[PDB]
Amino acid sequence: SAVKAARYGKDNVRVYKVHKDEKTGVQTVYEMTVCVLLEGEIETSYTKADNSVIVATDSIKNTIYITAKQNPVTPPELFGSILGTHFIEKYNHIHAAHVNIVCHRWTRMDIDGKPHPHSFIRDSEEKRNVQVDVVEGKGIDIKSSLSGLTVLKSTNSQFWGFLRDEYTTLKETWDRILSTDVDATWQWKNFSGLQEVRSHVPKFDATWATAREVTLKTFAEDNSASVQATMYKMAEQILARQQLIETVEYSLPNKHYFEIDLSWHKGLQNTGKNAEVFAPQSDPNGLIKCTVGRS
Amino acid sequence: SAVKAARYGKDNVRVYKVHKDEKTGVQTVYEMTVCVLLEGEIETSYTKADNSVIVATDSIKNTIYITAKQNPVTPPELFGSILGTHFIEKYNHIHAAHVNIVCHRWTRMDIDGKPHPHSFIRDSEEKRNVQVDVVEGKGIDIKSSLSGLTVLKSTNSQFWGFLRDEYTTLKETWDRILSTDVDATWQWKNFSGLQEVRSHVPKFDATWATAREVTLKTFAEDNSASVQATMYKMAEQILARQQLIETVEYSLPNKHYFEIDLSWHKGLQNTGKNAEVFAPQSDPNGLIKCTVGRS
Amino acid sequence: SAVKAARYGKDNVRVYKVHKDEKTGVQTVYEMTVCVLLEGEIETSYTKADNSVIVATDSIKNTIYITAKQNPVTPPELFGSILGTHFIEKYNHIHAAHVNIVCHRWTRMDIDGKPHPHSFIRDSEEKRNVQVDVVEGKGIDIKSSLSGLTVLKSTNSQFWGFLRDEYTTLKETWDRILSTDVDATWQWKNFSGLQEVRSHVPKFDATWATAREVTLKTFAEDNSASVQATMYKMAEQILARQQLIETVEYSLPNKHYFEIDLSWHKGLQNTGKNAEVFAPQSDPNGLIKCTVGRS
Amino acid sequence: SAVKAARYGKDNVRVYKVHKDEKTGVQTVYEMTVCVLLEGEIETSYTKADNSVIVATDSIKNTIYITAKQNPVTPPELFGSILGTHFIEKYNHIHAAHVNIVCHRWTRMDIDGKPHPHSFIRDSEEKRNVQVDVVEGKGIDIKSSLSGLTVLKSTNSQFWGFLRDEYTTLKETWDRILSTDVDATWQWKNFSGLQEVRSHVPKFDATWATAREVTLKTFAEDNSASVQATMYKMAEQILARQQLIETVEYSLPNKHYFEIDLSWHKGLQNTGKNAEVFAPQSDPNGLIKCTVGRS
Ligand SMILES: O=c1[nH]c(=O)c2nn[nH]c2[nH]1
Ligand SMILES: O=c1[nH]c(=O)c2nn[nH]c2[nH]1
Ligand SMILES: O=c1[nH]c(=O)c2nn[nH]c2[nH]1
Ligand SMILES: O=c1[nH]c(=O)c2nn[nH]c2[nH]1
Ligand code: NA
Ligand code: NA
Ligand code: NA
Ligand code: NA
Ligand SMILES: [Xe]
Ligand SMILES: [Xe]
Ligand SMILES: [Xe]
Ligand SMILES: [Xe]
Repeated sequence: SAVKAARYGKDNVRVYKVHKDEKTGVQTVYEMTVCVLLEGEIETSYTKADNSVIVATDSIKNTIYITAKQNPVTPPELFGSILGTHFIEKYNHIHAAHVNIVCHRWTRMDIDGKPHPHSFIRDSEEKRNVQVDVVEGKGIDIKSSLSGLTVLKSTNSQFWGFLRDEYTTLKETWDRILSTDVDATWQWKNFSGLQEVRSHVPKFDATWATAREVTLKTFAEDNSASVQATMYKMAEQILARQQLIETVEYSLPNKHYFEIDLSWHKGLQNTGKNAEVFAPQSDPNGLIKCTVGRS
Repeated sequence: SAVKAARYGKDNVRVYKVHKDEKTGVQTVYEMTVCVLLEGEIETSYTKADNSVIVATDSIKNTIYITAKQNPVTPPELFGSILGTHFIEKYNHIHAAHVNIVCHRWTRMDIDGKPHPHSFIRDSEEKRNVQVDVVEGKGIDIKSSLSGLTVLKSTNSQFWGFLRDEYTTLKETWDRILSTDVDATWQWKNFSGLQEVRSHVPKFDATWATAREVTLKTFAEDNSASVQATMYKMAEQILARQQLIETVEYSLPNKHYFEIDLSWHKGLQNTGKNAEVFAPQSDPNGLIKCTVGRS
Repeated sequence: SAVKAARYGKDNVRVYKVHKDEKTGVQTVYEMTVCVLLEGEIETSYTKADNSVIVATDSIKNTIYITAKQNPVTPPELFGSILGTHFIEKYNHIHAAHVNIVCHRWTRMDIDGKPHPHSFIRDSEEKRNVQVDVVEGKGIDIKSSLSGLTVLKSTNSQFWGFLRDEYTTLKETWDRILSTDVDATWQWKNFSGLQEVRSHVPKFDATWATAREVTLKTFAEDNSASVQATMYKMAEQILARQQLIETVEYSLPNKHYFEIDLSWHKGLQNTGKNAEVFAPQSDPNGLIKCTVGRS
Repeated sequence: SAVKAARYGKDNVRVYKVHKDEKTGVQTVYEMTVCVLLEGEIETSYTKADNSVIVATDSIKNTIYITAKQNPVTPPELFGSILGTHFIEKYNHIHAAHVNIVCHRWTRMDIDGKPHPHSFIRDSEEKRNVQVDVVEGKGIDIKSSLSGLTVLKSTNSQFWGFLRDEYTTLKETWDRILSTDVDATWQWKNFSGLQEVRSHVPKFDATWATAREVTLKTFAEDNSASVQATMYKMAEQILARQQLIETVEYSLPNKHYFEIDLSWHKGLQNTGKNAEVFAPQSDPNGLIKCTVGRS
């Protein structure tokens, strides 16, 4: 037997950082969960019990804290690139670093109409994420994403004209509820290294904001012919607005809300145009994916 | 042996309702999870296999949907009271109904600065809840709550002057992070029945809003001497602003963020006044409770 | 306003302990999660910011580890009693301690048919729990429980003869699937103090084993007329076999498995006597409770 | 823009099936959660709102139930292959089916030392899984796995001789606790189609059993030099015992249990050879992966 692939590291490293403005007194907090896995010339730790090639996972944990102390942690694309570059430069035998970062929301509180200098609220479970792969001699590949953005519209969604055969019971509809949890990922052009990532820093937050804005507006305004058709429209617009993105991927559950026929009870009318009370379904759910690129 | 207490019913009944304004075209959605347990002269279903006394739990589920179709579902204190009253009036042998309702957030989206007529976002996992106990001959007892409101402040929290003995290692502090998930419950004066609950309908939403507002402002503005001291201040203000509340209860975790000493690494300074990077602790946590009433 | 009730402490304290037999070389592990909340003359910490009355929650955490180092941790009823007694005896102003313990399964592995001296498997998510309330001058109240015991039987469950009215759609049945997660609690006679708890130590493990055995046998063998009827039979037998128990409480979900009519597809027969494929329902579920005592 | 990849289908489809032996009266249950995603000539549903190419996800759900009614559901490798083959054969424009199946444990109860004909217990959260990719013209690729197998050993694990630099604080150790949740995957040789999968049916259950047995024995018996070294030994043995497997992959968290220094309290000795009470750490954790193949 032989080792065909191997990677190892530390997962679920929770990190908080505060910035304190000396002048204004305003404080800003960042909280993330970080995972770092390394690859390189480490096969002998598996095959011969040779621990001399292992950077201990505890040391990786230490490095994440030290790196956060010495560098900005925002935007996460930059922090991930700094952290990954560290490992491949510091250790001769380590040739790839894979860094995943989940950013948690701490939104500044408004009290009596003005922003508070040091108080924050978790205003949603929505996350902003990055996956950064730093590979020696091949640059830095970055995928940025948002996830856990849960939306619903109560009308202006249709679903008709689908294939019907002996396996089909679903009725065509011209008015249904549409609800999903949005997972959207944009993949950047390969960067040659840390200098190039630094040159594009302002684009990272701006592109996240654009992706979020396009997602929400398109969902609200599209008279949706299907999940497939609406998600394509979102991805098209994101690629149009940021030339440094190569592909956009959406993965969307279709979270079903079923009509409840109540006619059995005193002829009560609760279906079609009369539908007011619905039963949300926990499972099963549709799952619709697409990756859109440039032609 | 004898049956000392018994209750039974349906849990985890998910309900959605939409209201459609005919004039304006604006739609508003409500989504809840409902649990209803009944008590009464039902002992023989346990002791003698006598099912004739059982309102089937499936029928309770049907009743929740029918009741939601025929009545407003907001404020939840009113809906819960209507639903509980139904069971005790409809069935001679059922003498108590216990209704719990969890309300999920569907907040109207703003698109290009204006509110969308039919699109919504789950803008937080914070819940608004009610527990309603309808007991034949003893009226209606209502506890209203908010939960899952997660906050953090980065300074203006202290903790010093506590008992020190041979079990104490904790250092006194004049500046720490304070973070919690707020669970706050206000218990109303007993109501004689459904007419009295209806007479107070406008107070329910207003009191929820006040409780939320007082919680957030007090947390942001109090230079906190302890969790105990700050939570007392919140409860005091709520009782002062709504005379129909008899007690307020808070249950608050103290979610710890620990300093990380980095001095072992090149004399790096990251503690006390120099602390920038912290390690959030998933467990254990402090848990602090108090019920405040009128003197 | 006035403090009507208050308690505070540490939650989610994870503890592991190992015992190493010097002779045989056999090791045995225990893992628990512990919560301790105290009550007493502590109102001034809430009302006047007087921290001098507070045993810091960090110190409570320290005490749990020290107590586990110096005492046996099994049976959990004994460990909880020792831990609660400590707080009320050590601190003059603390008059009640409330200790909850969840025990996690680490079952010894059999390798090649024999028991391994030091290797363990989490063979189920089933828990054994205790709640111990130690109140100065009023002794020690102990409730022991098992929870998270998930079972299913595929036949020998019936449900017919229930109340039918204009809210009823459910069909009577003489053969259905029955599945539940068992939560069973037995409450001991009040003990005068730690000496009395020590005198009954052998009864604690034996009663847990009996409760488990009666639950499983009754479920497997009863041709069930309803959840209500079967659970009563379980509780009756437990009270009969241990005179030091005053009450038994069961709380049982009815986790539904629905028939799927497939007749629309080529006349396929999948209902009644022909039912083979079912759809498990995640929600809603029945919830059935009963507390049985001595007559 | 252009569609670069697309797949869609139904997730979280819960299925139960019962087999009833007419002679013996013995019943056997199977419960699974199934996900099916399709690929093919479906781009126009995204780009032109052309629903004529869409097999509705509701119809996929129907097909899973029908297929389970007409075919055996065990071993899951066979059921997944039948289900995937159906879609590519039935629909001309669908060219790939991806089927994931999670099998839940329903273990037959022993009552009074003998096996019960119709009663079952969920004896662990451990799962048996399959991923089956059926691609038109390229056969059937099957990855089988077990997951959620949680183990701990209290001694006979070491970790010393690792790289030490200015980022290292971890002390070398010759005796520590080792605990993990095992995720192991074995990938089969490509099969030409359903006839070939049928020819190997007996190997599927036997190989799962072997993989489980090797995992448990190796973990219990290896005086572990590192997670890396022990996991390699497991994978080596599995490949040796089943020639139809091409690769084995393990993904293993290192779930840390930390010593607690209690010397601050009355010189209490709880570290090194005196360590009895430990603090399990919820996070962070090591994460160690390896894919082993044939040389
Ligand atoms: O938008 C949808 N796309 C689909 O593929 C589908 N299948 N059922 N409902 C559906 N809705
Ligand atoms: O506010 C606090 N109250 C307490 O009781 C406590 N114990 N440790 N830290 C603490 N903080
Ligand atoms: O055992 C049962 N008890 C009940 O009260 C009930 N209601 N629906 N199905 C039921 N089954
Ligand atoms: O087995 C281990 N492998 C590792 O890479 C490691 N790092 N810290 N502890 C460890 N244990
Ligand atoms: Na390198
Ligand atoms: Na009544
Ligand atoms: Na005392
Ligand atoms: Na095809
Ligand atoms: Xe969508
Ligand atoms: Xe607080
Ligand atoms: Xe039961
Ligand atoms: Xe391992």
